[PDB]
Amino acid sequence: QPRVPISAAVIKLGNHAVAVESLQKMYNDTQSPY
Amino acid sequence: PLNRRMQYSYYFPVGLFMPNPKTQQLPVEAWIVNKN
Amino acid sequence: DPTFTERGFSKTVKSDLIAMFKRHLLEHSFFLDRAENMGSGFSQYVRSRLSEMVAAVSVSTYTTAKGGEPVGGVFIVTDNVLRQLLTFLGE
Amino acid sequence: DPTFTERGFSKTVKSDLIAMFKRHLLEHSFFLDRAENMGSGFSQYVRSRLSEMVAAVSVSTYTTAKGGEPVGGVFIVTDNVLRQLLTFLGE
Repeated sequence: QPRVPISAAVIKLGNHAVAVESLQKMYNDTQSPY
Repeated sequence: PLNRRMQYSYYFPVGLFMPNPKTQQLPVEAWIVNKN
Repeated sequence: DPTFTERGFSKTVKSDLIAMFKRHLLEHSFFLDRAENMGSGFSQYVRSRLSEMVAAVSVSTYTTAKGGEPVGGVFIVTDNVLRQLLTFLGE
Repeated sequence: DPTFTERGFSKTVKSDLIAMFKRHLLEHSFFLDRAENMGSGFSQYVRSRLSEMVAAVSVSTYTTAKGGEPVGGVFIVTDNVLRQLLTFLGE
């Protein structure tokens, strides 16, 4: 299957990277508590 | 050849009377430190 | 932590763990306000706390785009913590 | 150290070595907790202690991948020291 690029801020903490992101914008649009 | 022995002289006084600002302690000896 | 697991578990090491709970609670907790509070070295401080947070839980299906690095985890922060992480971790 | 070997070995230089043992024991030992303890300059401090640790023991069969640099040694750390080295030595 074709792999699509999804958006994520990727910080590299040493030898392996991690993809830090937040969903506060997804909860604020529906006026829901995060 | 770039490990030259640098040699110079230190000097320090012992037993000097500090003059008064207008002095009950008087130095008989002075202290120093080793390389240790 | 492997250092307190490789000795097995004794009844002596339990007091060390209960004290280490308090020592990790008073210092490392709320690390971002401490990184704004302190002087220099905040980038190494934030990177250190995040790297210990990754190492606490320790083909690939999720790679980075311009490289091939597997992305090995995911942080879920708030929107106020995301930018304060992205400024202290600039690159 | 070549500086105390190039003079040969005398009985005078032995006291210097026995004092230098204590001076290297009190300062440079447990350097990673000192690098977390101090202020700035921890990257140069850790890089300095590791570079002195390489220089203490001083075609190639083990090269780096994206370059051709021979890898000239290997550090074996624990898992708690590996990430605290990889944060202070970022690149």
